[PDB]
Amino acid sequence: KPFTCLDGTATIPFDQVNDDYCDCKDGSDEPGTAACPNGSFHCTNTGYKPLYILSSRVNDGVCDCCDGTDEYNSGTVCENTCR
Amino acid sequence: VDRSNFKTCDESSFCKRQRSIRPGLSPYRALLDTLQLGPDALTVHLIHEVTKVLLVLELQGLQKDMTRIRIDELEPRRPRYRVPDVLVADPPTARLSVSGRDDNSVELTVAEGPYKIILTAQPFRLDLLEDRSLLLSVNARGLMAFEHQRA
Amino acid sequence: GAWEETFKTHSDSKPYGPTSVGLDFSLPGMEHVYGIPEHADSLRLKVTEGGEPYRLYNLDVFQYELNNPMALYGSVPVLLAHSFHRDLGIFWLNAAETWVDISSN
Amino acid sequence: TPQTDIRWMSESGIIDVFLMLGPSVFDVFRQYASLTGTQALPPLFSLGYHQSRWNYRDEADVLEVDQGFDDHNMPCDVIWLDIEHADGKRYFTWDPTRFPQPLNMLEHLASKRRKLVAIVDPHIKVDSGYRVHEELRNHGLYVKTRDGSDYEGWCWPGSASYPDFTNPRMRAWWSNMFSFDNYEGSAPNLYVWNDMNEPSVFNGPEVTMLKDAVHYGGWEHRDIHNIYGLYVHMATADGLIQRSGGIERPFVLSRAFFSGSQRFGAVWTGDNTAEWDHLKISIPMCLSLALVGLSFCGADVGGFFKNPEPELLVRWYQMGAYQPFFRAHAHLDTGRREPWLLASQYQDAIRDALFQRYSLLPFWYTLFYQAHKEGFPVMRPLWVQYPEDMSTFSIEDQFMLGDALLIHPVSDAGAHGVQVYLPGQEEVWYDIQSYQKHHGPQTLYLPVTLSSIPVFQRGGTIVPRWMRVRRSSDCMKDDPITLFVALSPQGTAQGELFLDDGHTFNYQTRHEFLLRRFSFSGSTLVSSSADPKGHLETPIWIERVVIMGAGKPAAVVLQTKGSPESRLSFQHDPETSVLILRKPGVSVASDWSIHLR
Ligand SMILES: NNNc1ccc(NCCOC(=O)NCCN[C@H]2C[C@](O)(CO)[C@@H](O)[C@H](O)[C@H]2O)c([N+](=O)[O-])c1
Ligand SMILES: [Ca+2]
Ligand SMILES: [Ca+2]
Repeated sequence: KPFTCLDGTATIPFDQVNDDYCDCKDGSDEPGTAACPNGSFHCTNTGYKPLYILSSRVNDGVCDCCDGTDEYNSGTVCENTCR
Repeated sequence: VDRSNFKTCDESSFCKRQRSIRPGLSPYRALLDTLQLGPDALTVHLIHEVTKVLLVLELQGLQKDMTRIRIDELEPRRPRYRVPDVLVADPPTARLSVSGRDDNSVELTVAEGPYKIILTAQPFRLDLLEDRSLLLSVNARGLMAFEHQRA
Repeated sequence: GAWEETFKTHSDSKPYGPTSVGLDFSLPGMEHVYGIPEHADSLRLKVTEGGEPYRLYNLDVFQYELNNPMALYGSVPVLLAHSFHRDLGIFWLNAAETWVDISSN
Repeated sequence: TPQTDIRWMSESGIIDVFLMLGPSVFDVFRQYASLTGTQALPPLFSLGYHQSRWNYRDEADVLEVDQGFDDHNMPCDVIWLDIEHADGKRYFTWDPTRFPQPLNMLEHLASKRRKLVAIVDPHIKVDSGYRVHEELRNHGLYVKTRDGSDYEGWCWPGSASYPDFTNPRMRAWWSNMFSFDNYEGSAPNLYVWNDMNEPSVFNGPEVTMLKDAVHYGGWEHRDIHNIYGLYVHMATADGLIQRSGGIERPFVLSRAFFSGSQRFGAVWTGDNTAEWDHLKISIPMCLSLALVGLSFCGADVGGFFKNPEPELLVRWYQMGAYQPFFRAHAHLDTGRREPWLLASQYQDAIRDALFQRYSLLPFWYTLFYQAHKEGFPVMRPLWVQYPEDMSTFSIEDQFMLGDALLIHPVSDAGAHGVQVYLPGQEEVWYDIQSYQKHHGPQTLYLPVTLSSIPVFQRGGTIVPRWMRVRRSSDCMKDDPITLFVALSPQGTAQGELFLDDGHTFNYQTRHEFLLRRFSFSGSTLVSSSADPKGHLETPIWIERVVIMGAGKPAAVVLQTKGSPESRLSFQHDPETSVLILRKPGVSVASDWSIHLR
């Protein structure tokens, strides 16, 4: 099955979701990467308040989420500070 | 800005003295009898015809098609300043050759050409050429001025 | 002012007297010259015949103004000459207060 | 027949002049660089955006400024600390109330991957409780008067003495003072600003030192004046190198300078004013410095004195975003003008200017590597690229970056358009915002709005960009590259890209760098090595190719050494003749070719 851009504009193959290249005008094909300029990254932050951050702050070396999940391949190790 | 805080040329005594020398016949002349060609430079004495002050011209052709002109007093009472630490190296030189001569002139060739330097003895003057094309002249308006160190 | 010299309230004992040096250069075929910062002035340097020479003397000028040859904070005594046919440069290696006159023929 | 005569008149020293015979202006650049050296390669962060004023008031203010950039989605690499951060203008100190924990402040900035710059001026407060003063007095390292006493003048801390930076023992003392043990509270992300190093002396003649003050070797101050500031710059830069064990590249901004200052960092045009004509004159001033080897130049964005109207501040950000040293700065008595303090329409224009600058960092970095290696200026007058076009010989409301980008910033209030001179016979230029192609030579009337920065890419060039703008350059320096190929009329283009770790001398001591040549001809884009000595471990890859002036191919084929041939998808706009190649996915360290069939 393919993936439909959330705004409804376009449809892309399944393997272009989170493939580190921006294929969707609303950025909805890259929820887990820094590839889209207008995307967002969801931080569950169990034990605190969930948070959305800019896609440009995924793997930027800076700890943006208390659970540390925005930094998963950057060389910065973020400790969990949600308490 | 408060301009009166800063000297104009007329308020700078050495600038006033120098700038009052207007284009004309230079009193400096090169003593071709003192000419010496060396490993790195041509040196020749210069003299002020009125004051008889003796200067030394050190003329060098450099690698990468540059010329260096240095002029200092022949027998100074105290050493004059030479700017240190700005040049990253002692610039590599090219050999100078006398390739022409008359009573009032020496033509020098930088390495094997095409750059040539014509030293005129009286009045002192330098002309820089690529082959036969004049690139630039030195002291052509006769404005060279060198205040020697007095007592 | 050739030896002991005063400007406003400040005195220069000038123990070594007049020691200034100067030399002129002619650039046949060149109508445009550039360089010798720092001046709040146009890129193409102006003729100085009717006014002040360009001054090279690192100075702190409070609220400096535009289009004039007063010396500002830095001094690079290097002048570039450009024409359709050639480019030349003059590098005047001197660390003392320096004035530069520019004239056309 | 025409001729120009030049006359130099100097107070002392010998006559010492170099004639640099060209014949091209690039020959002159090479000739002069062989004499006085080349532009020091800036650490990458220093080519980002710098946020400064006189003064951020305390550690909390600095951290609020840092957080303001992130809360308003604006990039910034450095926040600056002017003279009020020290203890009563005793340099190398910290105000004990407002900056009690400088290491913790620097650690918080490091956690945002940002840097700090602290000001250190060369005048030393005459104060027996001030250790710097006591050491310099005891070791006889101050400029002296003829009677042998230490010279004393007036500057920011009141009565002050002046270290003899012409003395190599003083420069070594100064350099060692930047060690992390000596400069307590400093850290590797703290860099330095040397100001007032003409030297400025408030009660001296012409606001500087007496001509008959006496320096090392007995030389008078009149003999050495114009290299005093250069020596300050040099000794500080050496201090930043030495404190790291010789590994880290320095960053030092200096106000005073001389021939050779390009070896030690950046300069700026001093205390300008928040006025439209001061915005305009930043171009000829930095161009005059560029021509004589000082490529790392800029002017205070917004003007130091007075308060700029919002439209002027926007235009100054757009101007500064395309000049080498990019710093906003302001006088003590001005209103706060951090860019998010403006109404939203001005904020958005400023944010767009910042994004354009950060996206162009690979381009800026490569131009500065070329300056460092060759001596070629980064920012250039049009006549340097068009030496036979006599109508360019005086242009100073436009400039080029390298040979690829032509910039005409808006510099008039309420402007509806600009007149852009596009030079070059049989040359084409691409409006990088609309992709509209224009033939040279012509004067183009370009309508503008508040958001406009008139920028054109030259046909035949390839400009590399980081299209993923992050909060600072450290965050971006492992990100993939987008290549912008501007086709010549002959269907060709070329460009380079320099990459390294972004901050050390390893490119030089270990040849740990990459220099790539990108070239387009026929219907094939090729990446090859422009210097085989350079190798680098890097995750940077090519994520996108944007080709302007291209027709729609039938298929796109990528070949990489070590991989099978693969197909790329693409998008083409027939109206703009712009071809976008999707995700090549190839390492920037690899040879590769893309063929358009
Ligand atoms: N003990 N001192 N007494 C004293 C007290 C006040 C005053 N009047 C105000 C001076 O007027 C200015 O503001 N000049 C611009 C200085 N700009 C410098 C420095 C700096 O402002 C701060 O480091 C940087 O931010 C700038 O970038 C850099 O270029 C004077 N005076 O003699 O004028 C003397
Ligand atoms: Ca995708
Ligand atoms: Ca992050």
